[PDB]
Amino acid sequence: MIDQKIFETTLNIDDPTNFCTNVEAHLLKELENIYVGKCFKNSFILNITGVIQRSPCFIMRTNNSGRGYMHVRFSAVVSYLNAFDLIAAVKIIKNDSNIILGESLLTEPVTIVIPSSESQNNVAEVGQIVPVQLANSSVYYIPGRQQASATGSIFIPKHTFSVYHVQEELTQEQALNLTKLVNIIEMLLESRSKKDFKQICFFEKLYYTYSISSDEILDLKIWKGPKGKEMSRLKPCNVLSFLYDALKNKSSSLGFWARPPNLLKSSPLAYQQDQNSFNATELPIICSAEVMFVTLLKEIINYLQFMNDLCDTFNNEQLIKRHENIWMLIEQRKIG
Amino acid sequence: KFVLDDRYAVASYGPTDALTGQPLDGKRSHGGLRLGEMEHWVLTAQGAMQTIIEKSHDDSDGCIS
Repeated sequence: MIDQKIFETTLNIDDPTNFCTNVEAHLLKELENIYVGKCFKNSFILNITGVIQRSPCFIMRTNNSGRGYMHVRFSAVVSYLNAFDLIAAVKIIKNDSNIILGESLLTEPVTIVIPSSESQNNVAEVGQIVPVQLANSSVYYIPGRQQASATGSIFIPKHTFSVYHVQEELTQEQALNLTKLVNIIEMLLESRSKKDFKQICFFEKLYYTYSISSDEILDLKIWKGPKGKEMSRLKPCNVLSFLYDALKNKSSSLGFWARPPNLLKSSPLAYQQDQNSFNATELPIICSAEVMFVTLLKEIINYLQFMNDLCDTFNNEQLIKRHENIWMLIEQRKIG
Repeated sequence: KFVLDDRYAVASYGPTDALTGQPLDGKRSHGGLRLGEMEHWVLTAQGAMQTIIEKSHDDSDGCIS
């Protein structure tokens, strides 16, 4: 996701005398011209925030030109894409020759290769914006390329889930590291609040594993959305409230944290079970509170961003008309 | 011994060795003249390093690796 990173490089200056007249402006211009819009150090550079440090404009010894060089350390905004990230807008340039691939249409350029093995991948047609989830493989940020390279498949909500066991109680003073992320999710939810609720409902029931047309809406001041199924009549807890409980310093972090497929993914709610009440598709992972909480927060942020991007990019009913066949793929795959 | 046979002058461009990339040896090959390690010692003693760059990098083999 969008993040702040610090790089350090060396810039060659062809005309040091003219360069030194306005060093800050010229350095910023050179950094923007060279690094913005390219993959560097496993990260895609979006813009240059500033120059943290720099060095005097030295003069090249080895060559006989008067050119100089400057060591510059700069802080920039970069986009890093993990595994399982959801990309709402992906245009398929060429679905042919038993290979598929599409380019992202968001703030983070990506070239995703979609295999022809899956039937859903074959069904998609060119010139069609089809939502996509990146595969478990890491994203390949080849240096110098203007877009990342990855492999993905059309997002089909999968029924298998995982259960996480917390053996260590809540980490103390790491709640601030978690709070850094609760801020990001809060910003995402504020952004989601602006757009219409009907489109959000449409996409949520499209991508809800257990499709519910009941129109029953769970209402949470930060988040509002159609309600799902109830498992064992258990009560989920809002992640934001539990994090806010950091002031109390007691949060019952040990309990098994899990989010069942019914529980809306964008919703901050998650179920806490003293025992393995949730069915374990895989043995509950033995992980610390840090690992779990970061994981759940990342998943919810990914889903919230997916939903906002879906609502924004499909803002036209006719585009939805074209992509209703993709919607039919998702609906046919959906079970309950 | 005739002066016309002994004299030699060469400009920037000419045949170059395939392996080291340096000018071919001697006048018979139409290549450059040699600045042995004694000439390099003398130039180093005089502190003439821009001259050394000009002769051993630009005029001789020189590359950005």
